[PDB]
Amino acid sequence: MIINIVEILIFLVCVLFSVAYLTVAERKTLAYMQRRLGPNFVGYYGLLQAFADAVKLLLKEIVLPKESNYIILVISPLITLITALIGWVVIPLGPGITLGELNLGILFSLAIGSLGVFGSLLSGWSSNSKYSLLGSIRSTAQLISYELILTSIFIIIIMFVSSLNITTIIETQRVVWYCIPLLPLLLIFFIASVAETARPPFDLTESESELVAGYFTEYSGSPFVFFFLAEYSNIILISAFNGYLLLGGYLSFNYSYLFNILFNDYSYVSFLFEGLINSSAYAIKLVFLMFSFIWVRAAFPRFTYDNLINFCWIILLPLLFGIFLIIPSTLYIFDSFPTL
Amino acid sequence: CLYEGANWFEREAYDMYGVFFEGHPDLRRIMTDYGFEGHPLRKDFPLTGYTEVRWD
Amino acid sequence: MNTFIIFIILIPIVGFALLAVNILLAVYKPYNEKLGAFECGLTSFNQTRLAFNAAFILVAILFLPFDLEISTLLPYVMSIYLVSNYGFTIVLLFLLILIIGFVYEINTNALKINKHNKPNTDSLIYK
Amino acid sequence: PSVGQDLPPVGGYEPVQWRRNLPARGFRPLVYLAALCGICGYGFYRALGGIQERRELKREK
Amino acid sequence: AIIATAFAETVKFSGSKQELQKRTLALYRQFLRGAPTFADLYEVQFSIPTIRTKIRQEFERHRFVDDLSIQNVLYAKGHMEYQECINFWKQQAQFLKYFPEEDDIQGRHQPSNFVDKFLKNRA
Amino acid sequence: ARQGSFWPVTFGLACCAVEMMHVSAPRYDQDRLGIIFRASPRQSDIMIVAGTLTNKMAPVLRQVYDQMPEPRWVISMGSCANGGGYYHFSYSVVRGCDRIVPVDVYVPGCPPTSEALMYGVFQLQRKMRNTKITRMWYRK
Amino acid sequence: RIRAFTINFGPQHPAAHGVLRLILELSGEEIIRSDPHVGLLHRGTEKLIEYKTYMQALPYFDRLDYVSMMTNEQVFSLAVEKLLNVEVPLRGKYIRTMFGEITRVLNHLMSVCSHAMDVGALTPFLWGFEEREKLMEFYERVSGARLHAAYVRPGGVSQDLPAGLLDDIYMWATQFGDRLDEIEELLTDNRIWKLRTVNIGTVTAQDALNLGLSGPMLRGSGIPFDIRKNAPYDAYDKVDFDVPVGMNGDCYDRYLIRMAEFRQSLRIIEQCCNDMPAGAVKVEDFKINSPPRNLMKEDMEALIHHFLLYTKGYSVPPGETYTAIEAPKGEMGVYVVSDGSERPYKCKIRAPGFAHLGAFDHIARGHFLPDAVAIIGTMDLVFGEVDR
Amino acid sequence: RPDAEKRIAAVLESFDKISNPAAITPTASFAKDLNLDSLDTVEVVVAIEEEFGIEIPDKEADEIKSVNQAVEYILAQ
Amino acid sequence: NIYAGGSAAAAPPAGFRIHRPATWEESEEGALSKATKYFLLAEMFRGLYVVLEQFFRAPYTIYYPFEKGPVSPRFRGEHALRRYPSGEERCIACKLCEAICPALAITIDAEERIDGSRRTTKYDIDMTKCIYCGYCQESCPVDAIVETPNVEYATETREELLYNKEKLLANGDKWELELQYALDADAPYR
Ligand SMILES: CCCCCCCCCCCCCCCCCC(=O)OC[C@H](COP(=O)(O)OCCN)OC(=O)CCCCCCCCCCCCCCCCC
Ligand SMILES: CCCCCCCCCCCC(=O)OC[C@H](COP(=O)(O)OCC[N+](C)(C)C)OC(=O)CCCCCCCCCCC
Ligand SMILES: CCCCCCCCCCCC(=O)OC[C@H](COP(=O)(O)OCC[N+](C)(C)C)OC(=O)CCCCCCCCCCC
Ligand code: SF4
Ligand code: SF4
Ligand code: SF4
Repeated sequence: MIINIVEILIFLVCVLFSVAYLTVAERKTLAYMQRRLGPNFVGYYGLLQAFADAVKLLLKEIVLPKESNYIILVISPLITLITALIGWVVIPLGPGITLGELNLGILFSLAIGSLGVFGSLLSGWSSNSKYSLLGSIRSTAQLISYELILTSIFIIIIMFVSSLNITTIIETQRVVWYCIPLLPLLLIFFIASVAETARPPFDLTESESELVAGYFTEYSGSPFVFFFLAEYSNIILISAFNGYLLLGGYLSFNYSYLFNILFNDYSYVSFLFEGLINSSAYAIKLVFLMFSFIWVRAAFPRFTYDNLINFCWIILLPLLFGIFLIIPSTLYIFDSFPTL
Repeated sequence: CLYEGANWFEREAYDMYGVFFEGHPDLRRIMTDYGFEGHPLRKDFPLTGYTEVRWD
Repeated sequence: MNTFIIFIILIPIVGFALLAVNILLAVYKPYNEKLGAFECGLTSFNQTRLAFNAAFILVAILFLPFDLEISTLLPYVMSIYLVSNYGFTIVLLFLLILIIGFVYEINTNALKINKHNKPNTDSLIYK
Repeated sequence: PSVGQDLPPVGGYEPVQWRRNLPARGFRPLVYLAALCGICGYGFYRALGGIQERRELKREK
Repeated sequence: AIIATAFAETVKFSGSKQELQKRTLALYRQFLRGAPTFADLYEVQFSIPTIRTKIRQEFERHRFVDDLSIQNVLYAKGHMEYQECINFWKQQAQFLKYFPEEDDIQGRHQPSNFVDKFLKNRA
Repeated sequence: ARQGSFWPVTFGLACCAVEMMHVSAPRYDQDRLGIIFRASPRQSDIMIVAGTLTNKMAPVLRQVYDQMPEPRWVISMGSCANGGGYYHFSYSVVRGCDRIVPVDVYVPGCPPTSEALMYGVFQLQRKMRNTKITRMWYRK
Repeated sequence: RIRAFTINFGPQHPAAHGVLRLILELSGEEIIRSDPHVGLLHRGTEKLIEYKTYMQALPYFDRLDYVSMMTNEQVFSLAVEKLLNVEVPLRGKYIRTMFGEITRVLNHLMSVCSHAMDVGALTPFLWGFEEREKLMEFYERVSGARLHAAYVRPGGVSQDLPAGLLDDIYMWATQFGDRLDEIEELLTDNRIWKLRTVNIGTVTAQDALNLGLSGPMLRGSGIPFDIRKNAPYDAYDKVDFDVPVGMNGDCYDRYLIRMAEFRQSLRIIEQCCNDMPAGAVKVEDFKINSPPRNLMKEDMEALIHHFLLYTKGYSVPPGETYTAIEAPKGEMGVYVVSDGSERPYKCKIRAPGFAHLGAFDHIARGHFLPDAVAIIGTMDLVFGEVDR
Repeated sequence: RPDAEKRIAAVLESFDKISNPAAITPTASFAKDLNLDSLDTVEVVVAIEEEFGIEIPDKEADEIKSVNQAVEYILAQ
Repeated sequence: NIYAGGSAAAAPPAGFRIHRPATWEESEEGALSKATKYFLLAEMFRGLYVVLEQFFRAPYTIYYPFEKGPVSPRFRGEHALRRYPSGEERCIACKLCEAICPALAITIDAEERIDGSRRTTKYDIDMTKCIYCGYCQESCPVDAIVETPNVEYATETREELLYNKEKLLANGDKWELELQYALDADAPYR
């Protein structure tokens, strides 16, 4: 009882910090892409900037305008917050290191990413304006339209494992990663990942819509800190999904020979050293991936909604139907179906 | 009617000068205040004008 | 007591606590010109109902029959070894029956919105 | 008279670059596609070999 | 600017007085129908008949004008003021230019005779 | 916390707005101070009146200022924004936003140098050092 | 009955360039009727020029169109030169050719990068504003202040160059030639930047004339016309360059001709750094601009002239002129009526962006709502122009 | 209908410049019988159509001179 | 020849006719070569690699209260009334700075003092309607008022931003060592 509450404390406090410093690291690298320094006036080298934002942001007042339902206005940050945060269970930081190991962890990871659409759409009706409602329409339609191909990429990957467990996928992956046979799948899963959060390659709401600040324009204080946390938790969460089913989850190399040199016996320093290597490999996958998100933010203009829907439904999805047909046929031609 | 681009100009020459252009769709004021009484670029209108603005 | 359910109980208490520290610690102090929705520093009348395009509603009506297939392909992907050579052909036929309805959709250009910005096609015939 | 002004050099300056400097870089696209198909097909080799090995392991268990 | 604004009218000058009388008649009807829209639109404190009597009084100002040409410029200015008021381009601070004396009593000591004007030398 | 994060609404409208976009430039950075333009007054701490104020915009400037949450300041950038400026004797101008919004720091300069605008920001942050929000409630 | 929902792009909007209220009536996403409002920046600068002398009226021009100062200075100075019947010296012509082109480089730099932000590219904004800082240093050397410089005067030029600037504008040009190839890489052959700007804002060549459109928007649409080649002034005849003129009237050919006027402007700067002569920088006589402070402290005549050109001013012969030059925004001119007194009887700027924003609803019918914003960035609305 | 003409007269009663509210006969001319002005006619016709919720065009508004013509008009709905 | 009327030697240039746009079949690229660039996003990756190159270079930012940017001596900031060597006020009340000021910021009253010398009783600048044109510095024959390159004097009230004679004499006191450096390099060019 003491041991499960200290593990969930330490995983909480490791993830809730790492979503705060993501935004600091984002302003840093976006600054150096644009040939300027990031923040360096808040900590010794600019660190705990996000804590300055957060402590001030909790001190701003909450205004609830006259056209709004005040409950819905404050409950959509809570449900978007928890939905962007409940999905952090099922990721493994090593073999069978989750916060709940269940036999079907992809179906959970895929049902929570389905629950995240509501806090966009529902937030459109709170402070009902006809210039706000239609922007929420465009956002929600984009959000579901790219969730389709997200779910489809998943099911194409589970064609190779035939197990909804996640550490089973990563143990299956030890022979070869799934990015290196399925290279176009990495590119289209990356762009569907950029779409599913509404990053500013694929954004229209925050910048172009009739609101100057997206669907969440009229806010202040706690309803803004919860959305802000939820977007970057969504960043590192879809980064985690890419990290386990397409790149290696915790796998870097074999490291049996290095152990047979170093160690003599199973001991707690050996499990500690192995845990550091496994979570280091997972972390460097996930950090290269958040750098790719920030890197594609820097270089590009944005999309018309027509360009966006024509992109998803007319270009990527027929190609995906060809992928549905070609990959079980390749597992068919050679005598290799995956066993439970 | 001849020129598609003239009308804004005509309408600018309305608001500063009060000159009329008969046969003009959308003749009204431009680049002054909405409730502005007067025609500014005109020798009887004083420089600083007639009114001023504060927050009561 | 696994450590799975501490989490699903424990995220909300963190969120309720941050919402509570905002409600307790910030001032409230509103009035009428502070209230009111934002559009670019200008109030206006909102129209009671506005029109929309058929493709806007058609994206999310059409979304669900593709979503229901993607969850229908999910029973197969777990049993893919057992139905060797046979459930393969059945899933082929299922996907092909879907793909021809999809090519109906892409041939009709149902999700495309046209532009009424026509460049005056008709030339100048005189007299 | 005009003393103490800034004047150009007596030989003039060297010519600057005002043409577009956009040289075509990269391999031919058929090289990238051939490399793509090679990287993919070697990946399919290792993946389907691992699937068959895992099937024999399931037989043993 | 091919197409014009919604409640626009191409400005046109009438050589007869009775056509101008018909047009000012139609224009009073257009102001008078739109007064509930103005009271809703500018969020004013008072009642709709005060807007309607303001509209009547502003036509009572210019009744005995003789010159048809001056009646014509006066009509065109009035239709422009209508087009600004009905489209909601004017704001509530310029809509309430029209009501300077209703909103607040300016204070004590209103000078009426010569003596009260003299003690403050017209202020 | 009120200093190290410092969010203005980008009200700047004329000559002095480009000079603000030199505070966004890579020579005089504002990200390195913590400054970012949340371009909605519902989230900005402060406002910058950077440019003129005509009589057609004075209710609009107030309606933008009315909205911002209650710990709010405003700095007045330029000489057209404090006391009319170059256009002081004009029929359609407000003689400074002092008439409309209650302003805390005046930054003078007709194009007030990006050096000087940043110095006005440092002066406002010094005013935030001695705000004493919690010592005040003890009734010092 | 197509009932249209009405919106504004009001003032507090990032893509509205600050001051632009834009009533748009849309049906779904297509715009069926547009209506720009303007006057939120209007200050009556033109009523104020009539109460100031010409030398005091000189800053009213770089206050408006505040992105490109020296060109606004130049149009009023050339109109007054035409009225005054005086000839500026040779060095004063080559020096206002050169500072009329780093003003052009700075204008296209601000314009292209602000457009690329309004669409969504973030990095050219900062790279271009860096190059703008490298040029504002040159303005700070030449005049006093950076953003507003009263350097180009009706007699000619304010004062001489500083001692070592000519070796410096070369050192900048050598690297700027590469600093602008780099901004060209992630926009010109971006498929996103292409698709977002292909048939947007299409202007037919016969409609570009009825609307009064000029500069990059008239040369977007096929017609080969620019004032510095057609009716040349200020020693642009002596300097060799070419002109880019698009073929389709879209926003992409309005983009591609801006990208090449950088090239042609850098060519101007090099050819004027090499061929700069010596001599006087202001006009010959002290009845229209002031003597040097060496001379007026020694000379009784020149002290009289100095004390009179500032209390009273010089007097202009009675007449009327419209002088038009090519700002980087397009054709900008000024119509000034001279009383014969020392105050102008009447001034009037023709803002180039006034006719462009006035031609908005002719073009922006039937386009979507995102494509009503990339069309703002091509007509280059700085709003010191449009209202004043 | 009978009640509707009473409603027309009850609207027409609530004005001024009528020193005889008992002078509202079914053939009352606005200008002649009631002493109404050039503006008062289209004041009262708009006040009549406000009572019902109908809207009237210009050629059916300029012609109304008597309460007889308003009660003849009433059945547009 | 002779030209028609409606006709100059501005004929169309040799080659003003376009060439017809190429069809798909008259193109040098193969379908496979073109569509490899299509599905493998070629020029997008090129523009990506540009800003990746920019990640690895030197930024431009200077740290403002510790490092100041460029200064030429011609630069203008707040105002200062200088003094002669051996301390005399230099302002002979000639009203030339008042007569030229394009925004009417200067106001001066002048009286003959006890010595019989012409001096200003009141000198004043409104810094809220000053526009920094430097005409007031160009106009003065004694060179009594100048522009110091100080821009760091931002205030919190308007009353503080109205500079009488005493604030400007204290500025021309304070900055005199610096205005020496400015007018040693400017005064030939004036
Ligand atoms: C012989 C075998 C068969 C060979 C073919 C192989 C098939 C499998 C390959 C699949 C890979 C697909 C990758 C996605 C392709 C997207 C296609 C595309 O570029 O979009 C085209 C679209 C324009 O559409 P269209 O109308 O046709 O244009 C005609 C112009 N007249 O233009 C657009 O929509 C805009 C482009 C949007 C692209 C999204 C960019 C966002 C993020 C880029 C991710 C970069 C990743 C970097 C990550 C780190 C890298 C280290
Ligand atoms: C840290 C590991 C990063 C690996 C790079 C990412 C995956 C590979 C992507 C393929 C792009 C490529 O490398 O193509 C190679 C080409 C250069 O060939 P060429 O000069 O055009 O001659 C071709 C002439 N033909 C056609 C006749 C044969 O492009 C480049 O080098 C441009 C710089 C990209 C550098 C990327 C880092 C890799 C070092 C390469 C140094 C030559
Ligand atoms: C349209 C698809 C056409 C494919 C044509 C390729 C023929 C190449 C011949 C090599 C076969 C071989 O020799 O490799 C055999 C391998 C390894 O098996 P093993 O364990 O070593 O055999 C031991 C036999 N036991 C188990 C009984 C002891 O198995 C494979 O499955 C790999 C096949 C190559 C991958 C081809 C994928 C093509 C890309 C498809 C993109 C969707
Ligand atoms: S303060 Fe100066 S630069 Fe700024 S808008 Fe006004 S006149 Fe222009
Ligand atoms: S400062 Fe100069 S111009 Fe002004 S009154 Fe004194 S001497 Fe005259
Ligand atoms: S700098 Fe210009 S505005 Fe200021 S006092 Fe001198 S002349 Fe007047």
